[PDB]
Amino acid sequence: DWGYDDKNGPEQWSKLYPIANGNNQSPVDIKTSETKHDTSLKPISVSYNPATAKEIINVGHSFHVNFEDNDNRSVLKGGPFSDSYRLFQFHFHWGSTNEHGSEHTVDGVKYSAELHVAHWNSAKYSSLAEAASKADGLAVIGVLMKVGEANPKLQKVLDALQAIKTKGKRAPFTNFDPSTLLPSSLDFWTYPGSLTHPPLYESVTWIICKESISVSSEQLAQFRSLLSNVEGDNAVPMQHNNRPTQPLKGRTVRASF
Ligand SMILES: NS(=O)(=O)Oc1ccc(NC(=O)Nc2ccc(Cl)c(C(F)(F)F)c2)cc1
Ligand SMILES: [Zn+2]
Repeated sequence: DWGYDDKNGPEQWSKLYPIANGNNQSPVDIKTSETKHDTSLKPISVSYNPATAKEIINVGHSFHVNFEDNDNRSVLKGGPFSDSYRLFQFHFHWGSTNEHGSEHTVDGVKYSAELHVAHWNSAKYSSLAEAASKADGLAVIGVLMKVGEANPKLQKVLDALQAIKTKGKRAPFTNFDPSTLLPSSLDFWTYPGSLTHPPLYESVTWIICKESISVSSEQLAQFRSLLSNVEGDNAVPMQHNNRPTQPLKGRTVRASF
């Protein structure tokens, strides 16, 4: 039963999930001197319908904000893609202190947290479950979160956490467009990689934003005050859930800028 503690964490994942040591693993350190600018990359186009927001849930190691994905009301297009990708979820990763919480890094610099906006290829596949193990199945936008000014756009999300404090609690979460969380520039890096936790499928085209967004030290504390235990058990704060960076193994990170 995988997690982020010393016994079940990222260094132990390879035992039940050998793909952990694979050739398209994520996250990575983006070295800007080694990126290749690609003129064939189109701008990123997001069009999300706030009516597709459904539910927020505490999953023990993190929390997820899920979207209705029965149709193309909320889609990602452009960049490296020929196909439309359908929004299904956003979530975050964070660390035990402000110094290190992001998953991706840029020129060795660790940020305080990271936003993942996840999508599946509904042009080619019939469901998320089908798309999840396909090399071209998933598209994730990653946004680096730099500790600084409180981010007001995060506040509906953070305000919802009090209703999902312990593992398995879920609550309705509606009328929210997650494009409001994205930076104003959508200049990006792209590379072929993986889910950053088990089952670690190498099915993700990553879109990493060049511009960070802000988060306050107190907003980060709200993440870390979520509880990994079930109600009635001893409180176990969700202190961190970020994977270390993984070897590029010859992959090319492309820049849109
Ligand atoms: N961290 S990451 O890099 O963005 O990766 C993830 C992307 C989405 C999730 N969402 C879940 O609720 N869990 C979840 C669990 C297993 C699988 Cl197979 C998937 C799927 F997306 F592949 F289908 C999603 C979990 C991890
Ligand atoms: Zn993630």
